[PDB]
Amino acid sequence: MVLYFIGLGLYDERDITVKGLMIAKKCDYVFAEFYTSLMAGTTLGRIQKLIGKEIRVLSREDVELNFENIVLPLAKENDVAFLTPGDPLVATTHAELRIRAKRAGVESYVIHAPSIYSAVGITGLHIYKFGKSATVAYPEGNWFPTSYYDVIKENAERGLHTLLFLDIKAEKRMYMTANEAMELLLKVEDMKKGGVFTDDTLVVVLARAGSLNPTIRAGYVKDLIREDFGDPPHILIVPGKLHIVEAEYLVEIAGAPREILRVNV
Amino acid sequence: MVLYFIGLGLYDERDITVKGLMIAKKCDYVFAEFYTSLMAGTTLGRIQKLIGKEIRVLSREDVELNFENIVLPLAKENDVAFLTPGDPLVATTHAELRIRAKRAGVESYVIHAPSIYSAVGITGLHIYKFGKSATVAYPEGNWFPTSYYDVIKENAERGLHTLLFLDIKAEKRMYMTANEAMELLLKVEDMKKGGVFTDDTLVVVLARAGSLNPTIRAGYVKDLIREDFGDPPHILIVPGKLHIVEAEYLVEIAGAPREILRVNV
Ligand SMILES: Nc1ncnc2c1ncn2[C@@H]1O[C@H](CSCC[C@H](N)C(=O)O)[C@@H](O)[C@H]1O
Repeated sequence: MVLYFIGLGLYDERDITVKGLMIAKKCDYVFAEFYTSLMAGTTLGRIQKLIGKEIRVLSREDVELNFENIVLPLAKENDVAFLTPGDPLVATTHAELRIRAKRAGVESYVIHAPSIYSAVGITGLHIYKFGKSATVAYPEGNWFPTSYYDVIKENAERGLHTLLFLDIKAEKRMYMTANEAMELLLKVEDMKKGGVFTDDTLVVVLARAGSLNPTIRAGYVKDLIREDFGDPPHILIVPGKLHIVEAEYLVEIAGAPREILRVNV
Repeated sequence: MVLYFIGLGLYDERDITVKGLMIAKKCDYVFAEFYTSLMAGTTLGRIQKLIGKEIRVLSREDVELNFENIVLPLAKENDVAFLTPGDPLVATTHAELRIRAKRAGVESYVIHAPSIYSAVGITGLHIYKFGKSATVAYPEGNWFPTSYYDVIKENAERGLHTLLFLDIKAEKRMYMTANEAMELLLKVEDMKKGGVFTDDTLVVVLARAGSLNPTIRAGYVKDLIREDFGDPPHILIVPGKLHIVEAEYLVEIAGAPREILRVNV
């Protein structure tokens, strides 16, 4: 009679932690959502096969409006698990569902998994140098989001890197590429003209983190905006000013132009 | 011909991912380091039993000064695994190890696991709101470092949270406690009088993230600086202005005082 929030990891069913697998195997009911992120290297079937249960997938509305009607009831009796891509609380509002659990007299526990937030370390950029993060959202009708642009400006001021989560509309199977995010930003720069993001800005693209062969690329926008980085998910990072070893890693591992070697301290 | 950087996760031997453990079981050689952090919820013996491979442990010098003469040679004619607590490449100096491997003509792959950078999402604080990160270090001799203090100032200044790693003397197994970190910062405040950290500052303490029963506590320094948060390791977080939903979580989950619903929002 408790509820488990269990992360599934970055790419496939194997990025779950052993702790999560053995507990998931012993739960009576298993729920999940696949709208907060995209696990490009697996299927619901493989997850079900690995865990040895039938996973009922929930929609954003089932979760955000009916979590306490669909999932919480069974927890008061049974052991229930709620699976999510990556880490269950990172760049989601699932944390709030812990509070709902509490108000219904249900104990909840969290089992972490590898998250895109810490996986940026594979880019060679010191993770402690990351500043405030932001999400590049798809424009809707007449409304064109731009806050993420200011975030980059603020962090870059301070010499900090900026992590940009990319938008996703899972029900429509839409996953914003880095390419797409770079376009929106040029438009925003063109609209605000702050010299934040231009054809000469250095950016880093990390695609399908968690797989064994993720795409990691660093370079100027003019060069990258049209390059193919493979299937989603992608994220895009706008570094601040670089340490020498960061630049060496970017050149050596991420194929950046050798001349970012030359840092302008 | 292959080197696997495999993360061990947060607290115990089960915090490794299923992908990590299977890859490790198939490696001819397995190395690990416990100088950047320790796994307080387990032992080297229980890690070795779960992997079924003897684990040779490397010191900080072994890694930083002789990675290429201890680990890479073996990786040229065998599959080698290098285990680190948390997520691989989070520790500032580790990414550069991949360059060494490239230089030695060795292929390297990274197998992610849970990191404290993402696992603090369990505190209910929004991840995108975290700013620059820092480490609280012990003063010693004629040296009294205070950069971590300025970090908190610049972050809180911008409404961003500050994640503070506490000093650890890995070899001597000697952890700075959240209590000690608080007093240090109180002492640093008396020095710079910047109005950054005082008895009225609200802070969040996270201990043994990853275990099923972590300790999550939030409150004003004057009430926490002398509270017992249990066994290490401890992580300190000085939040910026809170989103009402964050505050509710800290109150309902981390036992924070009602007062924050109106004072820190
Ligand atoms: N493996 C991966 N590679 C690249 N980007 C990823 C990724 N997994 C998630 N993302 C990024 O993050 C967005 C989802 S945000 C939710 C993140 C999740 N809780 C976690 O802990 O990772 C995606 O739209 C994408 O931009």
